[PDB]
Amino acid sequence: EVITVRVQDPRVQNEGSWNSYVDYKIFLHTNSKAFTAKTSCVRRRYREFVWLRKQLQRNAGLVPVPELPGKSDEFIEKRRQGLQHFLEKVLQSVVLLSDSQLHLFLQSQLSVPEIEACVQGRSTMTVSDAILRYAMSNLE
Amino acid sequence: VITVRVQDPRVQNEGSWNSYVDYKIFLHTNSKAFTAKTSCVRRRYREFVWLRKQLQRNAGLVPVPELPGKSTFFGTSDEFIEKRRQGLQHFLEKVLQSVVLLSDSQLHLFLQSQLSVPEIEACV
Repeated sequence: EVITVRVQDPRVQNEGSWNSYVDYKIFLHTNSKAFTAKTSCVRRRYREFVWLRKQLQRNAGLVPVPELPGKSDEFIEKRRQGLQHFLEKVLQSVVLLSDSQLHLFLQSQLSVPEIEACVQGRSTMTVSDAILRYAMSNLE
Repeated sequence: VITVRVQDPRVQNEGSWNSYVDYKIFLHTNSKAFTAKTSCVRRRYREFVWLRKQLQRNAGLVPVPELPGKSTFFGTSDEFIEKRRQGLQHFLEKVLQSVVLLSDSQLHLFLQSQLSVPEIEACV
């Protein structure tokens, strides 16, 4: 199985107005049975990556999570490479690769809050066949 | 081409009385203009029950696929969840092939909005 991730095409959304910001296109080309989309295209702010790293650190327990680049056109390009490097490294850690929140971040044009939603409460397997039976009987 | 999978059953509100199970609906489409459109929403079974009744109203005389009830089932818990999960996916797969049902706005909100049922009844 082969996974390719490039971070291309930096663009300034909302030119000149105060909520001006830069997002980056994340092109994920896979043929891996781990992922769903075999080519995928999503735009992500830097602040979204900052969230993603904090989220990877929770689920990864004690597995090291690659660093992000801290702190125009030259800086944008330095960060662009840094973001690509970060994802390249993340996709090589098999534990991190299995994070559902990462899978939604990379493939899914969901917001961060929408990803935090699509992931809630324990699965119906990682729970006592008693809590699951209590769940199954609910009402109006 | 439109693809729908119903995956990742989960228990929201573990142990407390308003404990319940919802299912992730992954709707993956492509126009050849773009690359891949996705979409991810969690839905209770009772939400599907509503959706079917709503599809039947607007569909006039077009047959609406069946949902999985509780029938002759001897299995484990985890087994029932998985039987229902397939049943729900089957139901949506069938619904998405009926061109009339596919054009229901309430279905489009159910599959692609993170709106409540009452919020969908409002938006319409």
